[PDB]
Amino acid sequence: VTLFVALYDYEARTEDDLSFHKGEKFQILNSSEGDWWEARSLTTGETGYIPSNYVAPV
Amino acid sequence: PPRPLPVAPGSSKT
Repeated sequence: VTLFVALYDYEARTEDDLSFHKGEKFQILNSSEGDWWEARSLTTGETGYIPSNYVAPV
Repeated sequence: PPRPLPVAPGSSKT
């Protein structure tokens, strides 16, 4: 079990990062690389890389 | 390079 929510919003300025607002659920699949992990949008379904400091455990 | 990391909204401002 590893569900993290976005504590803040973010506008993906690239085709790699993602876009969402506080309250959006995210599935952190890999969080070992730099400070950016790859989460999967449970709503849209597209995966991307978001700031790890912008998400926290349920 | 060093991940940018959008600094949260200042020190919890507003």
